[PDB]
Amino acid sequence: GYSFSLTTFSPSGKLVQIEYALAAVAGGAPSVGIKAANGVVLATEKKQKSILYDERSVHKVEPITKHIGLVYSGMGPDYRVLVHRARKLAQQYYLVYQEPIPTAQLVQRVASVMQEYTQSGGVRPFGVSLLICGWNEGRPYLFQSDPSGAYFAWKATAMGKNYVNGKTFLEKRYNEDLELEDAIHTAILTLKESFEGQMTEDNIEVGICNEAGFRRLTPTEVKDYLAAIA
Amino acid sequence: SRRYDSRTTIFSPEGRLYQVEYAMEAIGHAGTCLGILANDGVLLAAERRNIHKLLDEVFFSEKIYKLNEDMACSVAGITSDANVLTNELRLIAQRYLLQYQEPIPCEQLVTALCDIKQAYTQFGGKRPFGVSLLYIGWDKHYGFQLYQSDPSGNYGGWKATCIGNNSAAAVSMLKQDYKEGEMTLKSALALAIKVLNKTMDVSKLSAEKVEIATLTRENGKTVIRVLKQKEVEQLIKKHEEEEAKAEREKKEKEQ
Amino acid sequence: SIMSYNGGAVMAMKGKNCVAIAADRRFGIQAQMVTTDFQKIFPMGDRLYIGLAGLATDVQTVAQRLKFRLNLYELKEGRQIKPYTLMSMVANLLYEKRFGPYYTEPVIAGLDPKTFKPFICSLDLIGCPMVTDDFVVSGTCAEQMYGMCESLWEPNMDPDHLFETISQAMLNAVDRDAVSGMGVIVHIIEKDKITTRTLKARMD
Amino acid sequence: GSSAGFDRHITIFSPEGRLYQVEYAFKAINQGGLTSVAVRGKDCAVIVTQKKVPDKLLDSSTVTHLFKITENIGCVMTGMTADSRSQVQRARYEAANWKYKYGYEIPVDMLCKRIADISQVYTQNAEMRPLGCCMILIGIDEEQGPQVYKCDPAGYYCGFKATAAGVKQTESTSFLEKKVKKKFDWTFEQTVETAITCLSTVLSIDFKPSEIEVGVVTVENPKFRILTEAEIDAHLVALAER
Amino acid sequence: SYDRAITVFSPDGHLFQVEYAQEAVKKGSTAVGVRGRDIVVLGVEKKSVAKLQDERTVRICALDDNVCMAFAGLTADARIVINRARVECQSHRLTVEDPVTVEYITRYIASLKQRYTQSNGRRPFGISALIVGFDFDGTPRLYQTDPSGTYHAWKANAIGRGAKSVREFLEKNYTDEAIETDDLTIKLVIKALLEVVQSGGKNIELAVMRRDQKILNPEEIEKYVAEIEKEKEENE
Amino acid sequence: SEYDRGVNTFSPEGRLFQVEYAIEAIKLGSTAIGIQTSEGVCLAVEKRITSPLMEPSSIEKIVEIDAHIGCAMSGLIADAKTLIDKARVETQNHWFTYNETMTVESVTQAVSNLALQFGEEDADPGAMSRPFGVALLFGGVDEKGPQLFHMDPSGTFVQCDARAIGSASEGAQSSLQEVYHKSMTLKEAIKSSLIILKQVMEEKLNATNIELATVQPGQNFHMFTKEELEEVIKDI
Amino acid sequence: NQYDNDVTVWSPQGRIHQIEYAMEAVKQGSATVGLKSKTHAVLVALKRAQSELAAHQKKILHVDNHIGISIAGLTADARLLCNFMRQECLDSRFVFDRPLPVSRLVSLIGSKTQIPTQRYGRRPYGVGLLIAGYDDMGPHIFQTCPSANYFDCRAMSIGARSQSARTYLERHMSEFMECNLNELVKHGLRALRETLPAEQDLTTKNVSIGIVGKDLEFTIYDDDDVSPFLEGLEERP
Amino acid sequence: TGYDLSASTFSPDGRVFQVEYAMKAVENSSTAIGIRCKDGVVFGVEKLVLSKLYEEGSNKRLFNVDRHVGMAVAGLLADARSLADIAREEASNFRSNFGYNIPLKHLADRVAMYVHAYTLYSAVRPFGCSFMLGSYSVNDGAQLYMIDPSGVSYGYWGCAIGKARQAAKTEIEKLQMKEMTCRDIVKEVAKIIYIVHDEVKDKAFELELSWVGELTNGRHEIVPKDIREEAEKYAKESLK
Repeated sequence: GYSFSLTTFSPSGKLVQIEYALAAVAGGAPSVGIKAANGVVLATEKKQKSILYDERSVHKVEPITKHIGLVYSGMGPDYRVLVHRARKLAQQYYLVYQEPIPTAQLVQRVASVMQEYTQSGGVRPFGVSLLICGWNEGRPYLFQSDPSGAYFAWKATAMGKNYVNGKTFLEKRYNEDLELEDAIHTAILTLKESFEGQMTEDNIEVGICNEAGFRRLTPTEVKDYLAAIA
Repeated sequence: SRRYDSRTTIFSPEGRLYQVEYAMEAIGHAGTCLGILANDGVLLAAERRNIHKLLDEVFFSEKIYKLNEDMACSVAGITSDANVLTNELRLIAQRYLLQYQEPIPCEQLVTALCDIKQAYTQFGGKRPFGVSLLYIGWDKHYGFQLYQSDPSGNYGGWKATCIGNNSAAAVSMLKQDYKEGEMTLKSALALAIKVLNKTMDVSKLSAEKVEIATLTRENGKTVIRVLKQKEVEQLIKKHEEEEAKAEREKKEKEQ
Repeated sequence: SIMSYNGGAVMAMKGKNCVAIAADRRFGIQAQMVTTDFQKIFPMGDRLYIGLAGLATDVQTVAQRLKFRLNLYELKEGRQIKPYTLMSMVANLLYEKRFGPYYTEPVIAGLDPKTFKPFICSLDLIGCPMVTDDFVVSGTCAEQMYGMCESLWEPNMDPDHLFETISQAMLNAVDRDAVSGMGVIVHIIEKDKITTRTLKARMD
Repeated sequence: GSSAGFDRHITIFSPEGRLYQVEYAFKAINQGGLTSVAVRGKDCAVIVTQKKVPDKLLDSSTVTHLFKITENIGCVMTGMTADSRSQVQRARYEAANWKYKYGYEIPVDMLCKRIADISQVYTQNAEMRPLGCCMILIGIDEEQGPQVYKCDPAGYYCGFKATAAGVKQTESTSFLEKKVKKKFDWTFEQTVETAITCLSTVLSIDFKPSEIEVGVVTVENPKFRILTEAEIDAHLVALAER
Repeated sequence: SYDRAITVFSPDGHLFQVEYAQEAVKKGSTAVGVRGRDIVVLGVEKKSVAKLQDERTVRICALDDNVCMAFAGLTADARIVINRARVECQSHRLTVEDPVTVEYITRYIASLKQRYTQSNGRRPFGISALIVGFDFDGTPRLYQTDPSGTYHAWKANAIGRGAKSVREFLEKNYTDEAIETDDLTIKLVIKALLEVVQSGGKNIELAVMRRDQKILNPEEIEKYVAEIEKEKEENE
Repeated sequence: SEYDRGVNTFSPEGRLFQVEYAIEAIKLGSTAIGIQTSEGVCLAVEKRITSPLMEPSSIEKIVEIDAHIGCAMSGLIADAKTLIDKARVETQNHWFTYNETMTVESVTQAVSNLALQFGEEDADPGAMSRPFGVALLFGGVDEKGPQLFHMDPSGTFVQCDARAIGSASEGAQSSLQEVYHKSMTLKEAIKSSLIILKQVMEEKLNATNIELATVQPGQNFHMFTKEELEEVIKDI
Repeated sequence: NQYDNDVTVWSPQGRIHQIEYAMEAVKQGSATVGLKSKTHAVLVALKRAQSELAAHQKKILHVDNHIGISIAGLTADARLLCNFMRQECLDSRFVFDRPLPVSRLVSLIGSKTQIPTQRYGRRPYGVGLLIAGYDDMGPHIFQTCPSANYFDCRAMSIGARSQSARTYLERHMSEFMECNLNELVKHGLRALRETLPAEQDLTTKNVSIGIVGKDLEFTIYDDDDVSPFLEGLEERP
Repeated sequence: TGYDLSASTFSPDGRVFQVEYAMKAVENSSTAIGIRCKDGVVFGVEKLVLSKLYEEGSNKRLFNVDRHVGMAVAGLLADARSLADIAREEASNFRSNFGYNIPLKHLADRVAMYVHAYTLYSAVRPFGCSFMLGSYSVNDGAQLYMIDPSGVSYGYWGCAIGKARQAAKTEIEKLQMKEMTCRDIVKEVAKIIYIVHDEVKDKAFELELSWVGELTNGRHEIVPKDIREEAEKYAKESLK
């Protein structure tokens, strides 16, 4: 292997490989996350190129534990690597402390993993950003982790293509007293703001966290919500 | 392999370590952190770069980290590198407590971290850590202490100092207004608000843009406290009242 | 037996909104007494305590390593540890040395840092947790303590009656064991105060 | 299409967030001049590949891109031949180890996921290059039916109703899209007919039994089967009499 | 691990990295050492920030009870080298049961620096050192080490910025009269430092070492500086 | 650029670049002369003293390998310390195992084995990154009599009758050609070497700026004291 | 040039320039000749050093009672290879109580030398070898090149200006098989003389000889020992 | 641009140029030929003699990899020898683990994978050799495989490697080799070798012949001298 760093400092003080990874993130499919009073909603666009694609095969919304869920923007293979790492970390925490891991702890450990790839030898950063949802201590959590290894806590946020417009939309439409159904409607509206074509239950993917846990919505439920929106 | 090697740990023809200088440039652009040492306490004051309306409050602080029962730090630069370094600082302190069964002195912790940071400038072919740190603490040998460290592995003890954006102007103001040996925590908080007022020129001073942490001794225990937004708003109101009074007395002289 | 080399007895008891933890004070090498103020109960929180019985070197080693791990946990998490989580942490520490065991048996007594619910548990040589609603004992005089505790314990005791019960149990149990005794110390843990008492005991 | 540094020589990011070496690895698949089509049906999965023997001095048995991973999983490889063989060996090892560790036969989707995970490492570590090969897997899952999966050098894997790989992939994709939109739940004969017709139409070649290879899997016989020349000729004469 | 060759030869027979480390030394603070009859004198230039520096835990460092060191160059490198030297001094006390000789510790430090000019994955130390001390037989000793591993013994020397000028001054002013008493040697050191250090004597730290045993506070340094200005005026 | 080539790269003419550059570093050092006679071996070197403040007694260009073997060094003197320690350890291990003294040729061969052991990869941690910038002259007495050997950074060692190494080697070698005969006495050899050294040195030869050592059959390794040096210098 | 600095880089012509540069080291070195009769094997070496005081550098080395080698190029690489060969022969005697066959030794050398030519940051061995040996199959002369290629020769010369020696040997090679020892050695000496500039001649100082045979351990004749052979050698044309 | 300096670099059009340069190294070598008939395999090499000082049997290009398996190489001889040792070790390990003689297809696959492992990294260089493996057994019959510097292994009826490969292939296609015997094949191999040799550029050469079949009891060996000299007579007659 190569023992030297591929990410170095520029004369202006920038780590330019991290910025190019962020450029990879900004070209990906849009993702939205909203924190309601009783839950969290993560929504993404999976617009396949052809009818030949079997929609039940690959999922962009993934469970990490019973109460933690993940979504991404950027490069998919890197996302799979990070999902495997996160699931292993949660299992190690459970084996040591006999408790399901808090969301913030998972975010911190995964962000450490992402930082390692900005300084290790012979590797590039991860070209993916992550939205993390959880329910701990009777309270919902939403976090964002970027290629550098930095994590932020959000009430609502958007990632991917047209994320600035999504941010303004969410600013205008977000409220503290939102309940989860209103949040789901708002998330689908944010995705509609930047969508080409007809939004069906098969080209978007939604997941929700509440007191019962994290679950991925079936296409039937998404069709019901889409009929409500339209 | 030789073709792709960036050669981070070598000398320039002028004796300079270029990656360290570039990391110093990175620190010059981060959020401001000032530390002020008093007779009864020590304080850290940072500016918050996470000021979006859709951001959520959780945890304890954004830039202030608690390393021990008696020590705390504030970081400027790359945040992920800061997370790495603070984890390592906590580990060093707990290893000392295991070995000697006493709390670690502050300068020993700073020296250990600075040895780690010097290692990255001399061998390994990896990039340095782009983070400067301010440390505040209390130990039984020297009392209340304030230290600074930079990516080269250099550290120094200070009575008042600033790192980050516009730190030279802040240091000039501190040199002008710091009173040696006659400083209380209250007057230190006033001075911190004044310096942060002149350093945060891009946007004027509101409580949601600053965080203040205090270290004091009470009944033989060390207390580290992050000020609530109420107290910071009180401090800013006091600053504005004092400034208005000074302006009025300035307009008083001619009549 | 390598456990009986130094002796020692620890006991934990459950009340109504309170917990009590008691220990003996002797430090000795087999039959010889060395000191009469040996610490066997350590604070792991404001309302959480751990008592260790067994080989005194392992007692001190385990206490110090446990404080290492607990301090790191509380710095990383920004919270105070729950008693069940501490039980799991201790069990993990003890089972990491499965084939080179620490010769200590712990009891944990505390109140939950939010709902203030009593918790007591015991762990054996390698870390099998035992959670009980009445009492737990550990040491060289375990059978004696078992008899006293089975005879005296009642549900829903107030702090004063809990103190009387645990004090009588410990005193009368250690009076029948040769390598345990030389004083008893009791901690009564409530929501609003910790009460530490030293008992008038036999010094023979 | 900007660049800065060694971003065209190693797997690092370009200013636009692209990995040029992965795109060049995709270009490598088209070197070889072959095309493959995989089609899924009601109870069957079929892979049809182009077979070219330039030399009469070549032993035609050894020129094959259809491989057997387990008794029930089959694959067709497209691209650089040595890289393809390397990936086939890796897949066989992984399936055998799954059977040893977990006690049941590996699902097709999990095998594709493992292969794509291995491929991702080559796009993150700079001392190795990607493999210039595409893998198509077919199998029968006793809960979901026929399965057709594809993995590429980037680390992407997906499951398909029908797919193609190679030089003429875009035209074959268009043909199959039209055929799938007019949906008929395909019988075994209809599936084989569809695959062979796609290959013929896109290549503009009337096939001789020796110019193609066909590999099938069915619910009734779940074992991966390679068709002999007689069976292929039966299918071809049926296609002509249409 | 990182196994690149950093220090290599150039076409003219030069080790460029060593020369660049010598440039780094040339950028550092000025240190002057004078060897006396009974004392050894070590003076350094201070970079002082007005009112804001805390100089309570800062010391010119001690390797043992009997050896002192002054450095010029990269301060973090100097800290590393000092800690290694201290560990070696304790090992020598353990293994030989006698205190170190000044030359022994100088040899250890020079060999460490040379090792870093010929190892894979490492750059040279950017520090030059002056080492002063007393042997068991009570002879005063002063040694200098270079980033390349070259160590010599000197009567008077200077390292750091403007060390060439200070060395010319010492060459013209180091005579046997000037070493007769402690005050004359301290005046020689202070004059040499004043050659290149400007602003005055508040930028000067002075340490004096005596047999089987001293830091000059600012007021005594000012006393000596006033005496020097007097003796200079009496030339006219 | 400096890092286009590796350290183990051949030139189009068939020579390792780093070795050629190190041999060029040899030309920058002080002049050492060695003469072999039937009565013993003479080694003379010049101390290159840069300042009057330097104590010439800390310059060791001639060392004792064993009671029968001595070495004179030219070039990058700090690099020579590793080789000398290896030589001393080899001679003592030989005495431990075989209860006899080593031959000069065996010592030279053992030291020459280290010369090309440099590289970047496929080498153990603690391996060398560059060649050695020293030339060595070994002089000793064994059962074959008085032996003088020359070693250069390439690893090549030869046996010589008279030999000069360092900056002034070519002219000194010509003079040695003129004055050497097989029937010389050790006193004549000492005088001739000092005459040549005086000829090539840029300073004036006195008893403090040179070193002389001899090895004779029966007498051990001898470093000339200042008084014996003055006795010899009087004749020149 | 971007193709001439590493041993791992192929040129567009299909060559590795570092190996050719390493062969240049053998071409620069001093010349050696080797020849075999039906009973003996002879190595003749032209010793030289930098100056007259500097004794002529050692070119013929002793490997085993039945094997000796001559050197051209980098002497330290030659000593590395010599130590490797000595250890291999010793291991053969330890395990099988018999001498190692010469062909198997040359195979082991070729295996050792090829590895560095395939790995990054390594270099070839800049040494050319001539191996003289005797075993159950008779006398053998072998040549080793830095490219890791080895040859079984009837006769061979390597070094500087060795083409003239090779020409002489080709002209006279049919005689060698039927010669006695002195005649064979004189043939080798004449071939070696063919490389010297026209003024230089063969003296007892600049010539080393190495002989192995049916009933003779490998012997190195240097100095007075070579006077018996240099006797009766006609002047050059 | 430097798209051709490492084996871990693709060119914009999808080519690894270092492997292609290794193939160029193979094309400069002298020609080796292998012909397979129902009962065996015959190998023929044109071995150029670069000087008359070289013995007969110097620089052999035909190797015994196993008692039933033979190898014919072209390109860089040192790389070929290292590969021969790799193949020998593979065969030995197979016999020690599974207890019988390795099948030729399996051996070819293993060696081809070892060769392919050198086409992926910047730390190693591709092999500059191509080779043919030939074998006979009663169960498997007669097998002839060829492996190139990229790691591709294919089975053949007739194969040629080196400088005159195309002309040799043209000559091999004129034989109905399936219904021929090994004795006829030796004479035809010698004839083809003598046809493709260029006397003007290449001076002189030896003919190296070997075979494996039921005639040899599944043992790979050098063709006996009388058969070789008879075949050489036939070849020289055919050239007029």
